[PDB]
Amino acid sequence: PPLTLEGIKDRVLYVLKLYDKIDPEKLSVNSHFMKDLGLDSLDQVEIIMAMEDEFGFEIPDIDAEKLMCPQEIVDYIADKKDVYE
Amino acid sequence: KYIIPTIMLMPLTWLSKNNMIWVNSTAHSLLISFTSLLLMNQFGDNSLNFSLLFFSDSLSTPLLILTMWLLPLMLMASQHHLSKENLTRKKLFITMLISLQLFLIMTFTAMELILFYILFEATLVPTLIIITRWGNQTERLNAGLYFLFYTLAGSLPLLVALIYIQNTVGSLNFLMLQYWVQPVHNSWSNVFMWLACMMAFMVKMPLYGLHLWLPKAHVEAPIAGSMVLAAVLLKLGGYGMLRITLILNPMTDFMAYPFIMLSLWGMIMTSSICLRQTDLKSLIAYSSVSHMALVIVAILIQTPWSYMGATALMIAHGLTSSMLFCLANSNYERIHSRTMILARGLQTLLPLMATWWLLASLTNLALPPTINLIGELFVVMSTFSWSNITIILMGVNMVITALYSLYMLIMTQRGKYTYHINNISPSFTRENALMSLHILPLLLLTLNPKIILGPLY
Amino acid sequence: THQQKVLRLYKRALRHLESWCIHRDKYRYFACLLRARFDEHKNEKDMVKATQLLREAEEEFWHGQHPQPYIFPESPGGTSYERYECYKVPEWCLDDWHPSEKAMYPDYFAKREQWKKLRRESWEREVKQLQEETPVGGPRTEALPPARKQGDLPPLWWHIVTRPRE
Amino acid sequence: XXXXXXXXXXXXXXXXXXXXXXXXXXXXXXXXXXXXXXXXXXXXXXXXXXXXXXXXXXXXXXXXXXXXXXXXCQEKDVLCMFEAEMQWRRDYKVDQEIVNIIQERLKACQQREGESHRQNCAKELEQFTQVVKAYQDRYXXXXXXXXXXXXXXXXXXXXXXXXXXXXXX
Amino acid sequence: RWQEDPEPEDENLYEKNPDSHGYDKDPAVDIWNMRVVFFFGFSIVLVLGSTFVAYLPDYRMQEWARREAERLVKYREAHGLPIMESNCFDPSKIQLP
Amino acid sequence: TGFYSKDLIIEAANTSYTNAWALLMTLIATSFTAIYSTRIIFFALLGQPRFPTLV
Amino acid sequence: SSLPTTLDPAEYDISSETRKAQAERLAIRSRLKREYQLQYYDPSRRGVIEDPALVRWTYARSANIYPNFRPNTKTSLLGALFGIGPLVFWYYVFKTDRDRKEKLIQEGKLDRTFNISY
Repeated sequence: PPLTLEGIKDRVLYVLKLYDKIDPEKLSVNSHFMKDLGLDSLDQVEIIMAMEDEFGFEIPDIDAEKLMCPQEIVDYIADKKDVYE
Repeated sequence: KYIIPTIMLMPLTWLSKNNMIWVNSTAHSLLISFTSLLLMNQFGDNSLNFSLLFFSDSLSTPLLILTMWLLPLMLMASQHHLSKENLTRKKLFITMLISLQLFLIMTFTAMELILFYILFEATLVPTLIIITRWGNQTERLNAGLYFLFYTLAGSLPLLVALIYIQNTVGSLNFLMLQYWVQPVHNSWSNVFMWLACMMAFMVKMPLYGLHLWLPKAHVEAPIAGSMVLAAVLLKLGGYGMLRITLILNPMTDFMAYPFIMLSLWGMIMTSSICLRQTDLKSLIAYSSVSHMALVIVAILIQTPWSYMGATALMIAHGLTSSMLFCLANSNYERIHSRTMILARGLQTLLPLMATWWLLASLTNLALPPTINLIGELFVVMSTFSWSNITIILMGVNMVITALYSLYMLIMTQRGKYTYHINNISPSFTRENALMSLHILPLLLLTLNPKIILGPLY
Repeated sequence: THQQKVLRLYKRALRHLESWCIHRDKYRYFACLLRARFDEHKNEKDMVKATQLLREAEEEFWHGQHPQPYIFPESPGGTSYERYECYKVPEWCLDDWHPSEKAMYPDYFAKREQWKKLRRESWEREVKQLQEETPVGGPRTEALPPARKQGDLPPLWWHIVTRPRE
Repeated sequence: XXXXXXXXXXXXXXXXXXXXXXXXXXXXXXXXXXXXXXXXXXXXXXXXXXXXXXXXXXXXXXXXXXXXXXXXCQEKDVLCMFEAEMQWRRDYKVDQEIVNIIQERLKACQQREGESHRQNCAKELEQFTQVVKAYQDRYXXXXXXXXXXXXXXXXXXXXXXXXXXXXXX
Repeated sequence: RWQEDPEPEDENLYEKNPDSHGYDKDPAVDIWNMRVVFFFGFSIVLVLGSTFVAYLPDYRMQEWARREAERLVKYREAHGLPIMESNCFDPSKIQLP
Repeated sequence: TGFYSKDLIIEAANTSYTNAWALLMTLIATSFTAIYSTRIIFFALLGQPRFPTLV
Repeated sequence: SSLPTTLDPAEYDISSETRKAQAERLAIRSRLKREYQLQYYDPSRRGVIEDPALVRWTYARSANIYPNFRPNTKTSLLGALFGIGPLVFWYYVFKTDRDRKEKLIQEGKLDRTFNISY
């Protein structure tokens, strides 16, 4: 199945909103999970595991440290899967 | 009829202009190879006689046809190599290959032990010059020195052996004359008489001991992977073992019993080393020890079945191993280092060559009957009549023959080639021609190899 | 890198939990049980006890270590299509297209000539930019991003900025 | 023909007693495929036979008999032994193919009986044991590669062992 | 330092310049060599040559002995008593002692 | 069609002069057939869907 | 072969003097990487590069035959026991099989009735 740039912004946002750890008004698209959203150190690995399982689970531990912002996490997932031409 | 067309190939290269050369040397050798298949294939009840003994006849020699088949095939492979060198040296080189083939025609046709031996050693000098010059790697001189150190120290004992036999019993000369044969009574004086006749063909037919002669000649290759086919002809050049064991000493073969045992570990331990080695040419060089060890096991048993398998294996190895060296040539001309780990990846760059890789590697194994299965299966069935325990030793070899072919395939099937910027062009028209002209005669011998495995068949 | 050691052990614990359990509701129950274990001890600062707990974390993880782990999708190594469905023809093969055959689809050939011209002209600037960023003798582990990026072109892109896909 | 043993007579006749259904489907196809391409190939074979007309005679196999055996020619001589070596080799090539005919007779024994196989025949298995045993003890089978001089030594070795056994018993 | 030796050569054309070639230097001669005379030896010696490898050279009495054995089987069974094999080469020769 | 293949093997094997332990080992395997078949049904097919996808 | 548990999170120093040594590992790694990176991303290259680590790898196996093994110790004699040893081993296997076979031919016949081969 084909994946688009609008599809990556829709699937990741729906998975983040369903987590119930953060409010829908608190995190929109650019609000970082490290400080702005209000997530713990254990929650950062939990959110990364949930977002990977929804789309395509291929997230290494080395890239998990770089993945902090949801806008950057959507871009890193699109880069590895080679989505949106 | 085979005297003075190869000698007429000699002035052809010198007289022809600088623009041509390669066009004349190949075309005026392919029609000569056509005439060998036209005339030599005829046989009566027993061995014939074409002429008076300058060059004699054929008894069990379709191996002569193979040399005539490689008469243009060596010129096919050395095309990218020797393209930047001097034009006078090109004329000098082709004549040296012709001279090798000239003496090779002589050795197979001449049914002597005296005329055969001096022209068997007349193939040593041209190969020495071909190895020690145009060698791409350093320390090629060790490949040159040991080439004449191992061979001549074993073969000069033939002069003290062969002349000794003809001084006692008639003359060896005509061979079909030599049926005055008295049975050897197994004495201590006859011990070294048997050994001197064998040790000359224990070097060119590689055992477990005295086998270092072969891989050094292949690793320090004469030319990339082009003149290695002449060294394949030197492997099958030890066909005098078929004639010496049959005629000179049929009774005393108690001394053959340790030599089969020495070559039995020249099957397993020579195949074990051929698993980890880095050089792609050496992975053919050590595999060529084991396939030619099969003949040494066979001949010394002296059963009629072994001769059928051996004569098939001499032709089988001459077209399969040489084909593998052409694949090693195609990889070396692009990367310029024969490291197996570095040169990794087919189909991504070489799609058509990958199918030719299969038709050359799997022939080391016993495929649907080409000539290799027909060669091997008769030998294994001959060893059982010798002793029942042999197939336990022979069965391990059947496992590592798969570890020959598939390991050559897998290390080239792994699609990566990240560091490689070269090998952009797939293959030349002459490059794929080498892959066809080696494999299609093997494919034609699948149908009826009656005129291949023929010592009274 | 003690913070990385806690995160890597926790990431492995979650993806190994799914192999032991069967249903999704049971997976959530055991994950919250794991959250009760790790969050309670991370709150206070420990110098010796934190490393002692991490070495004790090897146990339980080793008692339940191999039930064949659920590496279901296209994961690096392991099982089930690690580097598969890959023809992966490099850019080196894309230059050696034969005449009277490379004429087919001219838009791909015309664009690639502009990409090659962009790389050949900017390589001298990339060598100066890449060669400029040096601490002393050799680099201190890491890539070299563009500092004075006026026009464009980072120092070192072709394989990184030209992947085959998947 | 003649040299081949063959079956005595082939039986089988159509019964068709139980049920009607659609008769025999194999026999209905046998009449169908007889005119479909079996008749066309028979017509093409007849057309090729008619187009032959004039044919070469070909005098078949050459005779060449006796020419004195190697046992008769006493003392080693190259002129005398050469024709004797050819005579022994020609017989050895024939004796190889004699076994092959009786080998194919045993192949016919297996098929033409099928169910019985071992219990019946009785003649083909007995004829095989009469020839192979004679081939094993006289025509090499233990004397390695073929040689005319070695065969005379092998025949003398069997004769000396038989004479020593007959005189004692 | 050698002051004469450092002069490396690395030139592999293959496709760059001749477009379609088997070997370097002169494209007109190359088509006549790599594609014509190589393939005439590929056609005559392999296809017209195959009618000489196994196809009708008679070959050491392989088909001759079949017609020879068949007439000898019927001869020594109808007229003779032993089945084609009994004693080899020596009928009542000179004894050993 | 399992009755025409598998069940004729088990019934014939019971009446033999051969080893009893070899027969008893095969009899556990005939009952073992039902467990792995349900590991395709109950685990992969039956129950709540466990396919991890947004769509 | 590994003896206890699979070594990955076991036996390590807790951020002591090893941290300075671990930082040195990346320094040499990047030093060989940067010279590789400079000789890769240029379009005017065309050709497989050397890499001296793999050249010395081939030299370690193919060469170093007589510069090495100049102290021929007792371990080399133990290697020679695995050398000549198996060749002399089959001498008491094949001969014992042959003397079993050859005695069965002469006294108490064991030869096959339908043996036309060999």
